[PDB]
Amino acid sequence: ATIGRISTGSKSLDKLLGGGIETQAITEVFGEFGSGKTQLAHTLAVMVQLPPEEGGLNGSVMWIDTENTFRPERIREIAQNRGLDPDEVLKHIAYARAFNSNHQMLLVQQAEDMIKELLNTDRPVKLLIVDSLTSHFRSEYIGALAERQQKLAKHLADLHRLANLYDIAVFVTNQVQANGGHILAHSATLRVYLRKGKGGKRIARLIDGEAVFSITEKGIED
Repeated sequence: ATIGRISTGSKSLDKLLGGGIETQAITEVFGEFGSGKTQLAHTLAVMVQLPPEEGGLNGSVMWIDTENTFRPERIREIAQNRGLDPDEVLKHIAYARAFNSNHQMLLVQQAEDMIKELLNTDRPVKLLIVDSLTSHFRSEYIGALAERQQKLAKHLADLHRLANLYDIAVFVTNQVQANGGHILAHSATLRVYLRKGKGGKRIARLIDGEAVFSITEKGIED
């Protein structure tokens, strides 16, 4: 399959990303608590449902939530302010809460079943969100880094396989700050560092220019 792009809703961030986040790729966004990672996830879950002329892929979404941070009312607000019907947008997001890291891993295997079911339809899965990817692994393996890395490596391998095999954009969030957190090393296809700037701005940088955007009723925008 060709590489699809999902617009982030911000022209600045899209330019930094060459058009948007890619299918057949894992995009890892990392940064401190409150940097806007979950807002970017919510925005992408709407944007992917637009037609390609507006930066979407007419896609369905699967969301794996580990911190109870998914907000249907926020999806509704973004959808309404992106010219979509909020009920339809929400119906096309399959939502699952991961109880722990082992359940999180099983949920990725379960996601493959729905991906297969929708593959030949007009609304195939095009976006798989894991928010937060690392939180359960970090809390379950305090003092056992070597074992955390083994499990994380398998989980990321599962996600890579789905992205490539089914032409999906995988979008993962990772909290990293002074008092805790670790970037996923070189495992992601693309690493994006997100941070707060002066005046409510959010700033994004690729981690081997900067994009600037705001969090608004449209999700994010320049």
